Amino acid sequence: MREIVHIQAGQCGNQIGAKFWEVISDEHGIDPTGSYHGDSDLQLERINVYYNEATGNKYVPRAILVDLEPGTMDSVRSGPFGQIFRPDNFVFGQSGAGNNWAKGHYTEGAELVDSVLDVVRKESESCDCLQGFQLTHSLGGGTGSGMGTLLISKIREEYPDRIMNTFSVMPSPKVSDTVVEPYNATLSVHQLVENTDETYCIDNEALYDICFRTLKLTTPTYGDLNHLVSATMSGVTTCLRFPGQLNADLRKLAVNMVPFPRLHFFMPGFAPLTSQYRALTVPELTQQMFDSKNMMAACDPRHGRYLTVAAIFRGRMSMKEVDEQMLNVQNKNSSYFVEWIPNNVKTAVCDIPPRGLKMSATFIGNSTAIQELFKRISEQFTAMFRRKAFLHWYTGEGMDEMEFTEAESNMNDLVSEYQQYQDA
Amino acid sequence: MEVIELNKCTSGQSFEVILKPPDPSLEEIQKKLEAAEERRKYQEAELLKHLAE
Amino acid sequence: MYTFVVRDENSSVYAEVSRLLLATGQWKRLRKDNPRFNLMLGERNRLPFGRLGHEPGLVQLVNYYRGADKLCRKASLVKLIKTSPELSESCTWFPESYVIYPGNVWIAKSGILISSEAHVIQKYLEKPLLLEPGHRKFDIRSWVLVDHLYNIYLYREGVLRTSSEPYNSANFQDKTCHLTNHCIQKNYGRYEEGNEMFFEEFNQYLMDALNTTLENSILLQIKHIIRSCLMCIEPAISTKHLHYQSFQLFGFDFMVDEELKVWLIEVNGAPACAQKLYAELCQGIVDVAISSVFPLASIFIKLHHHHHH
Amino acid sequence: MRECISIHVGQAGVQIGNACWELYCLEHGIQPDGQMPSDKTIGGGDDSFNTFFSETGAGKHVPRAVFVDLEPTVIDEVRTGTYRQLFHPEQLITGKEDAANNYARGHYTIGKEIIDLVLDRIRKLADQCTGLQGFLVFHSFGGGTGSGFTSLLMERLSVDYGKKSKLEFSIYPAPQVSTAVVEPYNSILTTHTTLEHSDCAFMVDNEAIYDICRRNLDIERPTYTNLNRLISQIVSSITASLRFDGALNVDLTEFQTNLVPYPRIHFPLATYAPVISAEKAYHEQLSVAEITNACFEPANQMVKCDPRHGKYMACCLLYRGDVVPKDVNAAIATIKTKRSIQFVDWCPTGFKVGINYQPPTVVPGGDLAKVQRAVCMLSNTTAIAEAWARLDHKFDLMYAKRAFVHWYVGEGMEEGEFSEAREDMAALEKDYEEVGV
Ligand SMILES: CC(C)(C)c1nc[nH]c1/C=c1\[nH]c(=O)/c(=C/c2cccc(C(=O)c3ccccc3)c2)[nH]c1=O
Ligand SMILES: Nc1nc2c(ncn2[C@@H]2O[C@H](COP(=O)(O)OP(=O)(O)OP(=O)(O)O)[C@@H](O)[C@H]2O)c(=O)[nH]1
Ligand SMILES: Nc1ncnc2c1ncn2[C@@H]1O[C@H](COP(=O)(O)OP(=O)(O)CP(=O)(O)O)[C@@H](O)[C@H]1O
Ligand SMILES: Nc1nc2c(ncn2[C@@H]2O[C@H](COP(=O)(O)OP(=O)(O)O)[C@@H](O)[C@H]2O)c(=O)[nH]1
Ligand SMILES: [Ca+2]
Ligand SMILES: [Ca+2]
Ligand SMILES: [Mg+2]
Ligand SMILES: [Mg+2]
Repeated sequence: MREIVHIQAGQCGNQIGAKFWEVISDEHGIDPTGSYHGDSDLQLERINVYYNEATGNKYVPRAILVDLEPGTMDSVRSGPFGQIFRPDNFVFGQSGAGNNWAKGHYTEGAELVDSVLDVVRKESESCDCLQGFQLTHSLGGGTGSGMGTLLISKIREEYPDRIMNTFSVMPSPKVSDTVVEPYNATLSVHQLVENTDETYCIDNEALYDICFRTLKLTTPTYGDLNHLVSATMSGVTTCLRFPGQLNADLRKLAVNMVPFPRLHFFMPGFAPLTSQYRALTVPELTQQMFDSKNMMAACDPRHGRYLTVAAIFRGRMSMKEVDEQMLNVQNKNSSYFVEWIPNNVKTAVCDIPPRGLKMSATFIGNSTAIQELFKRISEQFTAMFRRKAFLHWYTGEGMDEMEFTEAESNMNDLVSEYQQYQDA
Repeated sequence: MEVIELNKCTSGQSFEVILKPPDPSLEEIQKKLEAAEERRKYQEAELLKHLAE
Repeated sequence: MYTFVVRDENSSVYAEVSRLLLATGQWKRLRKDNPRFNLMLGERNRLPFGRLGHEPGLVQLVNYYRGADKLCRKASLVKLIKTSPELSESCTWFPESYVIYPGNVWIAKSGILISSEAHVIQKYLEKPLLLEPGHRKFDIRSWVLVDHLYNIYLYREGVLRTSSEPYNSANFQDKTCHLTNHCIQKNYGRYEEGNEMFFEEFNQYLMDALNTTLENSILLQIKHIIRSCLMCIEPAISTKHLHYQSFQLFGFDFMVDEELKVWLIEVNGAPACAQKLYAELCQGIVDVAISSVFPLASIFIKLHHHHHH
Repeated sequence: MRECISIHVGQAGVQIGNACWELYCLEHGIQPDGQMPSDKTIGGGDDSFNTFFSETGAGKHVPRAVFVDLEPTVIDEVRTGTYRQLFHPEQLITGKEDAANNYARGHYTIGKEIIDLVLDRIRKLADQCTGLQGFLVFHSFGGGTGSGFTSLLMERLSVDYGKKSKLEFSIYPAPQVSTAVVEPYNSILTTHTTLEHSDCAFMVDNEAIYDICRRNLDIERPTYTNLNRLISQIVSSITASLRFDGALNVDLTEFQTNLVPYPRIHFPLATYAPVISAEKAYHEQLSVAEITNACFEPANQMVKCDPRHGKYMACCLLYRGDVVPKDVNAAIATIKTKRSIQFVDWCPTGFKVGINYQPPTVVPGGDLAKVQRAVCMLSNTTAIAEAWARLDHKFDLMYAKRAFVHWYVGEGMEEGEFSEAREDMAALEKDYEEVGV
């Protein structure tokens, strides 16, 4: 289990998806044309996880770029690291999805899905040992949301034993393209509850607040939001992209993070938040990454309880000081960590730091407080759905109101399920 | 405290000192490995049946 | 900010320690089954000592010494005394006792039988010291705190748990004059409040009536018995070098005879304090047992003697 | 003599195997290539070291070892490391995809597709044996492979080799060096299914080895390399009687006779002294009295627990270095009067002593200093049940909520196997209480 297959779907999916390949390609010493120009052998030791090797010793990302319109995929190819991607893996329709889940899942995206799967099969075939699939998308638009979850369902049919993880960007009125986002998100959440092993709930509400309140950016662009997302995507892939004596694949990590199958929606975090000169001390990284203000999902962890935590520290620091600080927050805030999963906070350290920071920490929290995210989207949904508002866009593509009622019910069940373990 | 059964040799010695006196078959294993594979294959069938709907 | 748990709800002593800890701002209480504690105020029966000292980055302390039941049950106390050479069968301060499983007066106990006909059968003290005016029996209770370093701290305040009924040699069935317990009395409180004579008054009586002191006539023998008992078991229970640490409060029960000789009756592992003395003792348990191990931002007398021979 | 096959299962098993075989080579003067100059019978023999090594016509000394892991990366390091020539490729067996810390995946799913191959590679070693004693099995309680596959192997080895003895070297899980959260499940599952198939098992709590490395070696944050080199000293101590001339613990059957009167209660406590830092400039060498006395300090035990509150069924002192019987008897005499050593009524209160005059060998550039004399005490005490109580408590907490259970069921396992396995353990804890109170 070494090779991961990456799929990025829709505008958001391809935007954060591009930023991922930019950040890690720098970290592995790969230039915009795919040639290695590093120095440490640690940069090439597990390069096979995300890159295929080509003739002339070129490295090509194991990446598939999906969209229902060309606009954003033309922008990726023009962008800084656009040339590195395999041309055959650019799979795109023409008519778009108009921020419509139904178009993505049932009509327009149905027409394009099989050709995306042929490319997935092409990449999966020449994989010594495929550990799983990772996906980037938003849940609020049409393509990444509707088509991305259709793909996820298809991938599970053909590869039912492989791990499926997502970075799923959640919609928010604060950073909002259209009024129908809650509809699209609710339909998508139900897909993710059934068909993924881990979903990193990137909340645009939270990313905006971090940019506004804690970074002093008055008018945050999607670039400012995506900078925070890319640091976290780098963070959660560190322990697969490098050593250091940790012998874990996606399944092993999944086994240790997911105590119940439907409850696999994580609350990511990062320290320090940037947009520096003084490196942070280990106590600062620890207190910052556990702070609500640094959470990428707009939930208050004091309103729930942690099922599991993972934390991956980067940089040259004392592993003794890390153990001590991690034990310090647990033993001084032990009410918020469930007592019925002993030793639920686990930690790793990686010597290679990311570009620009002398030391950092990525936080992966499986907390029952994530119900607040789902409650918020459920309230936005019902506000419209009780008057059947904007439904004609969906019934026009063949959907019944029944399917909305079902999805509403599935998400309120998820919320109830989280509430169960918060009181246990 | 009696020092009994002293045995010596060129690489060492040993003694005792007393301070005071007073499985299933190859059928059943291959059977229940395969019964777990039935449940594994029935669960995968239930999934591919669900995804077919 | 240190953490503790409370697994004995009955304990009147550690209720007050629970309260005194909380009202500093530096001790947070946790749920009964939370494993991430600094301090365990534990149950009486089946305290899980095997689970202590295995939580990384937490110095763990418990308020019971494992193995200390061998001093506190009557059956095992008698067997400890007859088997340890440091105490021996020729022990001058323990009544002659025998074990049989379920002046020639005896007492049976573990429902109490005082007779010559007929658990442990113990020699009955036929001629005890009798306080006047009253002509009445008593027993002395001393509280002893053994900390994590095995310092043996005797609390300066003890108490005489008095009988109110005149002592009778012929009449054994009437329990109120022979058995001197607090529950059995409740003439309940004729001579002193709740049948409790404290050390200031009892010293004064010995001075006035017998021309001697509590310190000389009695307390020297109490200090000898406490120290001899606990140093005997030190190897079996000491938590020095151990992955968790223990302290414990003991209640030693004594009888002083007519010739001013002190006798050990029972040692108590989960003792209750007298009403007046809770505030001072329970503060003393915090300073010496708990705060020594977990420092924040003398009422005891230390029992040590190194005679050379 | 009679041959012994070592089996190393999972990461923990393999990396501890490496350490032990590295050590065994230094002890017998065998070199990385496999040549042993001091051996004069070329191409064969029935010396004591031949119980652990076979010979070839070219003069190579080859471990009676099989390394098994469900993924290649750890055993790959044995194929490319300092002792690569030592092992025949057929001894090093690897799958592609690991057990993901899932007992059920190691036992049922991935176990099934590799069990017959491994037994075949074991049979290739058993056929080079004129009189096989049995097996030394090295693994973790916490890993999916270490727990799951080991228990399947141990079931089959009883069928294929019913006459032979099976010893375990078992790494008991410690949160301070484990990233697995489900180890309590894996440990109980594999203990339950392995119990009737194991004659004697030596548990090593990673917590204890870790603190011995901190306290006595001055290592700030101990690695697996630190822990393993120390573990292999203990293992060597235990196996030395099988590899050297002597009269105590000469075969695998004698470990069961000397240490295990009550078959289910086959978990002897190992205590080891002295552990001394090579970086320590001035070290005053410790005597027979001081190191024998150190065998009754909890801080030197392989599992932290309190022998004082418990009872002994058997005790064995294995000394290495400058030791003579009368110094041992004098040390035991002092210690009986100071410490609380209570035996069960039906067993004789006494010690079987084994001395080998060769002082412990230390790995060059290692953490351990050379010492004039060392000891490993092997005592079967009911106090070790403390480790079962801790493990069972953790199990109960998680299992009450069915936390993580779906991962096990998804690999074909039935929920009932959890409570069934837990009940065996409940009985085991009860068996220890009857004997010891
Ligand atoms: C701290 C440590 C190692 C002891 C530990 N202890 C428990 N857990 C851990 C750590 C992790 N556990 C995971 O399960 C994990 C999953 C993972 C890995 C890579 C990628 C993606 C992913 O969804 C994605 C999808 C699209 C684009 C980018 C990323 C998820 N990453 C971790 O860092
Ligand atoms: N002492 C010691 N313990 C180890 C070593 N490697 C892993 N462990 C411990 O073993 C447990 C994890 O099991 P592993 O042996 O890594 O797992 P595995 O048997 O390889 O099986 P899977 O990885 O689940 O397929 C944890 O408690 C680790 O602390 C080692 O080299 N030495
Ligand atoms: N050998 C003896 N001689 C004289 N009186 C005795 C005696 N043994 C017991 N007693 C009396 O009986 C009373 C109660 O008995 P004992 O002290 O053995 O049990 P107990 O449990 O009631 C004390 P506690 O509950 O305070 O620990 C004592 O207060 C004492 O006065
Ligand atoms: N964080 C982030 N969110 C985005 C980005 N682009 C779009 N979104 C969000 O995604 C949703 C719109 O989906 P989009 O990906 O544009 O639609 P699609 O192309 O049809 O899949 C809205 O909720 C937007 O707030 C981006 O680059 N970054
Ligand atoms: Ca069309
Ligand atoms: Ca030979
Ligand atoms: Mg858009
Ligand atoms: Mg492994």
